Amino acid sequence: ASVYAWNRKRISNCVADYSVLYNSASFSTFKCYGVSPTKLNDLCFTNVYADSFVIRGDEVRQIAPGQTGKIADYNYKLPDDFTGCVIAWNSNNLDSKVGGNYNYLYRLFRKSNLKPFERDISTEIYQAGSTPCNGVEGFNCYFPLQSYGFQPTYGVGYQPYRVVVLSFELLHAPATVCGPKKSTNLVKNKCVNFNFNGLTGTGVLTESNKKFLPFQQFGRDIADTTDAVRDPQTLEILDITPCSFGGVSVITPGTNTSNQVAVLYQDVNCTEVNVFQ
Amino acid sequence: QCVNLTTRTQLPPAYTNSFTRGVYYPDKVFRSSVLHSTQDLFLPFFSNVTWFHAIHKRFDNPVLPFNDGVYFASTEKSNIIRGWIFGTTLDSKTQSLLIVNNATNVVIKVCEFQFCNDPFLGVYYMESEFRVYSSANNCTFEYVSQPFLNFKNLREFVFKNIDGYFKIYSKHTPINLVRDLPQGFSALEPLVDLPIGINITRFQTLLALHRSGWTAGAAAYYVGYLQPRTFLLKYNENGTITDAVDCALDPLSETKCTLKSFTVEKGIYQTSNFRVQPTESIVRFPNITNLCPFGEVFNATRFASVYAWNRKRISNCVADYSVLYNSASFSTFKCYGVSPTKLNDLCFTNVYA
Amino acid sequence: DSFVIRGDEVRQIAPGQTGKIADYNYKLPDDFTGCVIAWNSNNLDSKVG
Amino acid sequence: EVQLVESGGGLVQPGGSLRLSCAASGFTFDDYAMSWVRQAPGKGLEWIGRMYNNGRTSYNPSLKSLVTISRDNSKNTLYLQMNSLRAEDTATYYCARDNLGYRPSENLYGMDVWGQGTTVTVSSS
Amino acid sequence: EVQLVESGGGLVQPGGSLRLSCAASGFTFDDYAMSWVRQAPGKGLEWIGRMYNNGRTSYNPSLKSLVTISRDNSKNTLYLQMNSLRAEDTATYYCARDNLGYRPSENLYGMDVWGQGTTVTVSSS
Ligand SMILES: *[C@@H]1O[C@H](CO)[C@@H](O[C@@H]2O[C@H](CO)[C@@H](O)[C@H](O)[C@H]2NC(C)=O)[C@H](O)[C@H]1NC(C)=O
Ligand SMILES: *[C@@H]1O[C@H](CO)[C@@H](O)[C@H](O)[C@H]1NC(C)=O
Ligand SMILES: *[C@@H]1O[C@H](CO)[C@@H](O)[C@H](O)[C@H]1NC(C)=O
Ligand SMILES: *[C@@H]1O[C@H](CO)[C@@H](O)[C@H](O)[C@H]1NC(C)=O
Ligand SMILES: *[C@@H]1O[C@H](CO)[C@@H](O)[C@H](O)[C@H]1NC(C)=O
Ligand SMILES: *[C@@H]1O[C@H](CO)[C@@H](O)[C@H](O)[C@H]1NC(C)=O
Ligand SMILES: *[C@@H]1O[C@H](CO)[C@@H](O)[C@H](O)[C@H]1NC(C)=O
Ligand SMILES: *[C@@H]1O[C@H](CO)[C@@H](O)[C@H](O)[C@H]1NC(C)=O
Ligand SMILES: *[C@@H]1O[C@H](CO)[C@@H](O)[C@H](O)[C@H]1NC(C)=O
Repeated sequence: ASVYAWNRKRISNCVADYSVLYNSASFSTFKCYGVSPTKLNDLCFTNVYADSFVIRGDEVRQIAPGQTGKIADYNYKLPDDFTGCVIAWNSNNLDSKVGGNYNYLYRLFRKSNLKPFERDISTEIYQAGSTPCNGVEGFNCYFPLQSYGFQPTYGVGYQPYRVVVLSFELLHAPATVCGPKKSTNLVKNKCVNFNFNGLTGTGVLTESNKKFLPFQQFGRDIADTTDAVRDPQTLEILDITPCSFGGVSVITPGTNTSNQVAVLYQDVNCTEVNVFQ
Repeated sequence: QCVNLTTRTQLPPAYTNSFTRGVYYPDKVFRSSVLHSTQDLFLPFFSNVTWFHAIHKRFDNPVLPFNDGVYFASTEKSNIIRGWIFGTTLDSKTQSLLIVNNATNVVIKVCEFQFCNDPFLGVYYMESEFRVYSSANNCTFEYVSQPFLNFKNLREFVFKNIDGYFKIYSKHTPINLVRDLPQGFSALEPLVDLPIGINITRFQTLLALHRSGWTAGAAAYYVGYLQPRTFLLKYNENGTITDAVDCALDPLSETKCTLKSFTVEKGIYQTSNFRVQPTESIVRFPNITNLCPFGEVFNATRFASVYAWNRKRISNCVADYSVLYNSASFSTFKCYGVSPTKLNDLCFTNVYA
Repeated sequence: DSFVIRGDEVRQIAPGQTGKIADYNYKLPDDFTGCVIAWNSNNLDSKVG
Repeated sequence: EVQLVESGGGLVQPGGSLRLSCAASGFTFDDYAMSWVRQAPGKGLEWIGRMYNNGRTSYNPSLKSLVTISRDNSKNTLYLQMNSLRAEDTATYYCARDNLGYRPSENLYGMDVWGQGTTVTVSSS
Repeated sequence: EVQLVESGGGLVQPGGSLRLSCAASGFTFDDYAMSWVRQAPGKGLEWIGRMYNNGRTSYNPSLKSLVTISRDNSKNTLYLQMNSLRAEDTATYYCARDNLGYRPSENLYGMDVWGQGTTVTVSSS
């Protein structure tokens, strides 16, 4: 697509292998924000969106949070809190013709800056002067979309770059997009490490009496730690009790007297560790 | 196809009380037996909610603002309310959002519809009449889903538009109250999040005619507006929001907001601070004396030749460039490196004429 | 440490970088102390074929 | 040096056709918008039309029926094929480049470089 | 457009030599790895060999004794000089580029563009 009319595709209900994209040498720009690129296969994502367009070579700097320019302000705005990856690569052999490829256009003029992830395809005549256009071109009245002149002889920076922006939401809804890690069996009533949809932790998994609403995946306690979780394969609720922690106190006489010690496990029953309760 | 409805009866829209309605779940996280404070676009408690009727001859499809968000309540029987229209100009110039629920399925489309002045559905006494738009040329988003839907049914919806995301929250309530909004509390579950990415400032309710002219079936809906504010929500042992506190409604609930509790012990509690908002701006700058002698330069009797061009230093004076740029005497006025209207806002050194 | 890389891969000779050169050829530690010096050698290391 | 030279003006009969040129030097039309503007003896500059870099043409809506703006990018020149020249079509025709870039001040016409313009008169002989 | 054209197949006597071509268009061999693969009528694709950009050759170790892969970078073409063609050397010979840079699909054969392939048969006449 053009950048003013950037295409958005929903990615859902699939397993995404980002190791074949990040390790590919085809992409000249690969900038991830709010997530590490090597941690992508270990997370599960909800609401994955792929925005695709073609921009100029030196305008790839403007596809980032907090940038200013014609592309950021008038064509494609990213939020300051953006999480996702911006992937760009040179497409001079595909999107340039010898006379000039004019199929890619950008919005040069607008009355106000775009909101984040807002698309403007309106083609009203812009007023760059004092006299109103009344929808008709004239002095200081222009068509707002101008086309790139894409030729193969142009230097790098005036050459077309195909830009795909991936956008994720991190672990707040039930997730439909996951990396290729295989699932193991579900083990309950034991102190185990757990990885539920990219949510890592350590605890004991027990059957829960809580009834989650269908838009809810996990539950948080006072300290915003996940104390209840829904298993993504069999839709059941599990309490996550933290693995048993007990303060250890070393009862001793002086080392001048003896080296014998006793140990106290505070608030710990004797069957979960000269035994005295 | 468009049809003007010319048998309406003129009547102003009504107003009533919101009570404690419009509360939705702020996130998708389960919470139990907790008091959670959240700051979001909420409907204020006991607010002035606008009331529109469909009765026979009332048929209320006006043009309403969207503002920051819309709470939409519906006291409905026999299925007259069918969907909504969102947009800015509601024509083919801009891009508009269609949500409909016809006799088969729920359709959401983001297209440049050339909307009718009176968009409607129709039931013949079966649905065989649909006049909402005359064209649809450039469509970016389509989404076909399940059916969302004495007055017997209560429909609450919350429409929000943040960062190109349209959040729709919904709640369905069995009621048996005749005329007005029931007084009670019901937290709205999230229904759908749509990546529409369009500007929305105006919206339309879509109704359905009954034909046997036209007849309007008995229905009533309510429009309220969301404001950014803080609620203290109470989550019970079952994870359901059972009560809420508006933190800026009255000083008692503001004390409940400050103490993070729904019960307040007897005493005095410093809860807030009274401040007096500034009303005007007063800028006082000293007398504009010692004007620069531009009258001695432009209105001089003799001027120099170009090979022997005269140079005059202008310094230690206040220069009014607004009388030069707005003067119609000068045929050429070309400024380089500085805008002519920004000249009075700058201070200059080494001025030469 | 001396080697020859591509012109646009000099970005990857830094602590914490990823790429074919950093991950598969020459890894710098995150606690690296020292100086990375690079210069164009097109007149020395390029032939016409 | 960026310089616009027009040619092709002169006497022309009523109801005929006359082709005008805007042979440009110092710049090419692959990245610039180009405009045609007329000038009556008793009136101001009246905008005729505009050629974009992608080939898009816009015209004066009171003058669309009888003007045509085309390019010849191989010869980097602009063409204006006018037909049915009447008495009010007597004008001095300037060809100018549009300023879509940085403008140092407010321009009434929005042109960064102008042409010398060619004069066309319509009469009996 | 990236397009691989092979030529040189046909009838060939037992024990002779036959030279095949992979005249390529749309890309050059200065930065790409190129492979030759055969195809029996009753068996699958069998990899014959690979030419790298630096001139490095690798072959099928059951087929090293009778194949030779060479380049002609001036004519951007690949050559395959096969000798001592027997009955089982009847094959349709594809020339393909190796997709070293990217793996869009999990390709079993690991090639992104193929050739049409040329057919070679070995018999009495
Ligand atoms: C229904 O009524 C509306 C309001 O009068 C009509 O909209 C107007 O139609 C005329 C016809 O050309 C236009 O000149 C006006 O500009 C329209 N008004 C607005 C505000 O745009 C509408 O056309 C009527 N429906 C039908 C089918 O005639
Ligand atoms: C959205 O529309 C309103 C009115 O139609 C306008 O004032 C506002 O600037 C628009 N927003 C953007 C980002 O263009
Ligand atoms: C697969 O997962 C779905 C929901 O994610 C569940 O309904 C189904 O029972 C699961 N099947 C198996 C074999 O685990
Ligand atoms: C609601 O608004 C109307 C006019 O906007 C006003 O007359 C009415 O008094 C308001 N109701 C309340 C309860 O303030
Ligand atoms: C409801 O709308 C959809 C979308 O256009 C359409 O396919 C379907 O036929 C409609 N059903 C009825 C009963 O109008
Ligand atoms: C919108 O539709 C009109 C008419 O169908 C078309 O000319 C225009 O190119 C379209 N715009 C986009 C961005 O598709
Ligand atoms: C919570 O649910 C239980 C059944 O699981 C029910 O007995 C109890 O009354 C409920 N409490 C509230 C406050 O709804
Ligand atoms: C020059 O004289 C004219 C004549 O009216 C006057 O209006 C103008 O203010 C004078 N110029 C200046 C700079 O004072
Ligand atoms: C990628 O596209 C090219 C041409 O569009 C095609 O030849 C190639 O097979 C495609 N690759 C895959 C893996 O589909």
